Amino acid sequence: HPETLVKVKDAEDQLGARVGYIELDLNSGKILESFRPEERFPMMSTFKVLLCGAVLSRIDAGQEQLGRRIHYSQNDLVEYSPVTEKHLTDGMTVRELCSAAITMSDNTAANLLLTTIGGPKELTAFLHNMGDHVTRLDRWEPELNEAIPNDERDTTMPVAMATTLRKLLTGELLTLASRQQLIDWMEADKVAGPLLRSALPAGWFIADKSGAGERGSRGIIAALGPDGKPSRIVVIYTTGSQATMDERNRQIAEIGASLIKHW
Repeated sequence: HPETLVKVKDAEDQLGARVGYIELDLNSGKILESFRPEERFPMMSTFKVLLCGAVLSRIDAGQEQLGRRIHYSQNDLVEYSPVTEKHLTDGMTVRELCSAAITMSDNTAANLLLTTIGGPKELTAFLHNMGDHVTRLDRWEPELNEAIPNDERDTTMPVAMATTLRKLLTGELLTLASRQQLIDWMEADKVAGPLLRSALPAGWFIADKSGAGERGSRGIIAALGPDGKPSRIVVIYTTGSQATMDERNRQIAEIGASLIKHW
């Protein structure tokens, strides 16, 4: 609805930064609303959904196991590892690592899983293979959040990320069982409460993943809808603001409120 674009523009005004936005119909794949849909933005922790999609694809092909246990040490821990730092002694399974990465945005979990699939270039290759020739992962955590102006490393485009997510959650790429496991992790978010979830009415569905990084970078990807089922994909990215985290959170939530009002 164009009134939502009014709010996105206002958000750019308020944050003094570019905001990229897309609304995509889950069923048909039709673009409903867009703003800077083909500009590149840092993905930040939203890549973690793609990462676990690649892992689940390996599990579907028999080349990985959800129950496989991964061992690591204190040498592997990077900033913001609230779950992995607790399990140094006995390690964690792949399943537990994807849960930690998506529901808590644990950075070391993401690194460990990236190791298991062959690094950022294999994730990039997985994406290319499913028709996303835009999204690219180049670095590991936490360097991939650097958000250098004009840097293409570790970026996506709102339209690219939206169509890739639709493919993951609805296409033939993953088994139905894996698809649902992915949705389940994203539904169980524990860190994205002040963003879209704060505008979401009672009984609606949401499966999401947020991110933050340097240079005022902030973002969220989500599948959401009334009556307990997802019917649209929304992606919002911003970078370059000097604004506080609370101010950034508020602008994204207000975009969410407008999208919901004019649904």
